Amino acid sequence: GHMNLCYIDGKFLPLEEAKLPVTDLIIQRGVGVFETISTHSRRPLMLTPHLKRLEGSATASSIVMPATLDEMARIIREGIKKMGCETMVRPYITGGDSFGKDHLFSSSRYFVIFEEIRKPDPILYEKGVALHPINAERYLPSTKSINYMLSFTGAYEILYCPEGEIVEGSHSTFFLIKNGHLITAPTSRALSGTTRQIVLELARRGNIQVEERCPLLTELPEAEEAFITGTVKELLPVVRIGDQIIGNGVPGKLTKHLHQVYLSSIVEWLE
Amino acid sequence: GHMNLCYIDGKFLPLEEAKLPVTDLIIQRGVGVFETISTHSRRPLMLTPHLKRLEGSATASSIVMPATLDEMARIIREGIKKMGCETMVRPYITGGDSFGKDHLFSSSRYFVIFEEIRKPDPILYEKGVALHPINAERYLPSTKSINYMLSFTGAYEILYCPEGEIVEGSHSTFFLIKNGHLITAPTSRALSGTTRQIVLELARRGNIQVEERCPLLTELPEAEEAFITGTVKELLPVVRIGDQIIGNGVPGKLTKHLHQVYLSSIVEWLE
Ligand SMILES: *Cc1c(COP(=O)(O)O)cnc(C)c1O
Ligand SMILES: *Cc1c(COP(=O)(O)O)cnc(C)c1O
Repeated sequence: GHMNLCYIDGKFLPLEEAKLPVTDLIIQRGVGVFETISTHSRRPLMLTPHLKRLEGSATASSIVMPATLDEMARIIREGIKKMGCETMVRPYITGGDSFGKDHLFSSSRYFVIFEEIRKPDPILYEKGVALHPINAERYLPSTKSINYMLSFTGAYEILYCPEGEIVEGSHSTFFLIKNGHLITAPTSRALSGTTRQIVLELARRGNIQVEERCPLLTELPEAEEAFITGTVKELLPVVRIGDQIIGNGVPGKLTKHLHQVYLSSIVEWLE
Repeated sequence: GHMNLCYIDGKFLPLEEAKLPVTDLIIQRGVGVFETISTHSRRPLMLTPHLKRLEGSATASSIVMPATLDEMARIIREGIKKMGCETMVRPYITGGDSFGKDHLFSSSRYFVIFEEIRKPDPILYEKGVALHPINAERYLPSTKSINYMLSFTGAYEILYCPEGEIVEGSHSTFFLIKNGHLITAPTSRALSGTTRQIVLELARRGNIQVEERCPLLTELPEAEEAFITGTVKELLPVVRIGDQIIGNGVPGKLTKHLHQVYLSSIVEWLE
C-alpha cells in the first residue's frame, strides 16, 4: 500500500532499498530526464502526453530510450495498482555509464519512483504563494531535465525572468491575468506543461482570451492575478513576485474559477 | 589487487559495485558538487586548493559538508595508495535525501571515485581541438556542480559565449593569445580553475602580460592562439571555434611554451 516503491532492474523494490550505480552520468554529469505523473481516482492523469514528453526530453538530450513507451506505461500502471492510493509517479531516464564516439548515451538506465501524492497545504491555495524572480533561463526549455540546482541556491518557487521577461517556474508553468486576458510564455521558451495544456483548453471553452507571450516583470503592477500550474499542485495562486504584490494580494476570481473547472473536468484527461 | 575504486559508506569498493540511493537529490534534482584531482608520479596535484574549492561549492549550494577536509584528504591519499598507478580522483558531495526547513542540505552523502588517469590522445595535443560556441552561461559560475547536460546536448567541448563574450568551456578554462598577451575571463564570470591559476602564475614569472577580461568572438580572427585548461588535460591547444580557424590552425608557440613550463614546474603544486 502507502509503501513508497522504486521500479529498477526489472523489480518493484521498497524505495529506501533502490540504488543506482555511481558510474551513471546522472550522478557524475547531471545527465537525466524525468516526469511527474499524478493520479485522480487512482488513474494516471495525461499518461500519454507525459510519456511522449519523457521520450522528447531523452531524444533532445541524445539519450537512447532504455525501454519502450509501452513498457514504461505497463510499469507505471502496475506500480499504481500496487500503491492502492493517490500516487505521484516519477520515471527517470539516466545517461548510463558512457557517452559513445557516436554522440549518444546508449547504455541509459531507468527507474520509476512511486510515492503517495503530497498536494500543497490548503493554506497555500487560500492565501496564495510568493515567487522569487531570477535573471536566468532554462536552456533546452522543452527538456524536463533533473537539473534543479538553481531552484535551491521565503518564496515557494523561483521564476525564470531572463532580461525582465517572465518565462516559468523551476517546477511550474506561470500564468498572469491582466486586462481580463490569460498571459503565459510560449513553449519555444517554457516547458510544454500538461497542466498548461488543460488550462489553455479550459480557457478556450470559457471564451477567455490567451496571449502566448512572456509577461514583463514591469507589467506586474497592472496585473489582477497570477498562478502557477503542475500535475500535483493543479492551479496554485501567486499573490507576490519578489516584492511586487499581485492585484489585491489574495487569490483572484478567475484563478479560483479555472481551478474549480479543472477539478470538475479532470476525468476527461485521465487514462 | 588493482581495480577502479569508489570510497562510499566508510568502505573502498570496486567502482563497478558502488551504488547511491535513488532518494539522493543528486539523482532526483542534480544537487551535487565535485572535484577532479589528478596525480603526477602518484602525488595529488593541488589537493588542498581542490578540497577548499569542494567546500566552497558545497557552501555556495547550501550543502553542509558531510566530512571534514582532513577526512577527505585521508580518503584521497589512501585511495591513491590502493590504486598503485596514475589516478584521476573525483570526490562528490551530494544533496542527500532532503532540503530542510532551514534551507540547507543537512543529510549530504559523499563518495570518492578513483580511476586510472585517461589523458586526451597525443593526436589532440599535436593537432589541437575544436570548440562549439553557444549563447549560454553557467549560473553560479564559482560552483563546480555536477550539471554538464548542456555540454552533451548543445567539437571537443562547448564554449560558453553569452552575448558573444567568451567565458569558459563546459569542463575547461579558456585562454586566448593576442599579440603575445594571455586573455582569459575573470573569476567574476569563470570557475577559478586550479590549472588556470598555475598558468597565470607561470605567465607572470615569464613576464607574459595577462588581460583578465572575456574575449569577444569578434577578436578570434585577430588571435594568434587559443588553449583550454583542466587538471587532466593540462593545456590542450584550440585551433578552431565554430567556423573560425585560430591563428594558422595548428598549436601555437606560446601555448607549447606554457605547456612545457607547466610540466617543468609541476612539482611545486604537488602534495
Ligand atoms: C514539470 C514542470 C512543469 C509542470 O509540468 P506539468 O506537466 O504541468 O506537471 C512546468 N515547468 C517546468 C520547468 C517543469 O519542469
Ligand atoms: C572543473 C572545471 C574547470 C577546470 O578546473 P581545474 O581546476 O583546472 O581542473 C573549468 N571550468 C569548469 C566549468 C569546470 O567545471
